[PDB]
Amino acid sequence: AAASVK
Amino acid sequence: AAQTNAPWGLARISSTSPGTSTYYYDESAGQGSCVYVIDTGIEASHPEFEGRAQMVKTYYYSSRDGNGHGTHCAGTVGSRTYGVAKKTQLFGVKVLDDNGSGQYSTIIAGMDFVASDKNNRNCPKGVVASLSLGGGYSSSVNSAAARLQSSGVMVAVAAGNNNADARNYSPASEPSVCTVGASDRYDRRSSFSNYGSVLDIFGPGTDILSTWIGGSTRSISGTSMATPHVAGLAAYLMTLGKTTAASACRYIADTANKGDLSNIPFGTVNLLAYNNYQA
Ligand SMILES: [Ca+2]
Repeated sequence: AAASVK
Repeated sequence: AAQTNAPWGLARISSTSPGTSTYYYDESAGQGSCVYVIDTGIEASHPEFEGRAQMVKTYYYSSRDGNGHGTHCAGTVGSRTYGVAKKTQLFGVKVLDDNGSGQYSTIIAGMDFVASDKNNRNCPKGVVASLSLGGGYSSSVNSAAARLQSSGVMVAVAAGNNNADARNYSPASEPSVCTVGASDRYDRRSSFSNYGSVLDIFGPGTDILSTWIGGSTRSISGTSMATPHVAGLAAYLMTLGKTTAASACRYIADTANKGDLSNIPFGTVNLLAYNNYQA
């Protein structure tokens, strides 16, 4: 999966 | 020490009340500690880091921060004007591209890197990791953040920004690390901040001014912004001897301001990170 800036 | 007309979040985490404007702190200011900003990078040449910031690793063709997120997060850790820990050593690990995206494999490897790299860096007072990023629930991402934490790196992660319970996000949902929600200048929970039992702490997160690329500054909002206060506080408190890696999240919990915040749903700690400085 792809994680992202919060 | 006293820094006047300070960013509201630094003043808050040295204060027992809202609406004050002077950041108070011990002059040791995290000297001899190390923080790994695991993020989009760090514009390490920014005047605000004073040569205390290095890029150590990248998983892309460049190690430069081409987005801005990591430089901002790093500044709250330790920039001379916008940072909590104004003498800490900042190490950048670029796991996110310049659009703010990263595959989970990359994110795991980067946590693995820091678990080993700390043994090559002089950080005698302690090591801290800041992960202002997250995605959907992943046992492996969670396992990877446990593994860091276990390797004696106090690990502070963002709760996420969907206004929902953080149990369904990673690495937010890993019990062994320090999960950080956001609060605003009027001691409200941020409306976007996730919540739930896995949160350990809330730090300042709305309208956070910090360093940005090009030698610029700006204000942005997020738990991604809340997480760097606590890491820098974690790194500051470890240099004072007060606490260790294994135990700094709990210590920051015990000595946090209690009951100050509103807008907290039942089942979530009402605890806003506080530095406990009495001049
Ligand atoms: Ca914890």
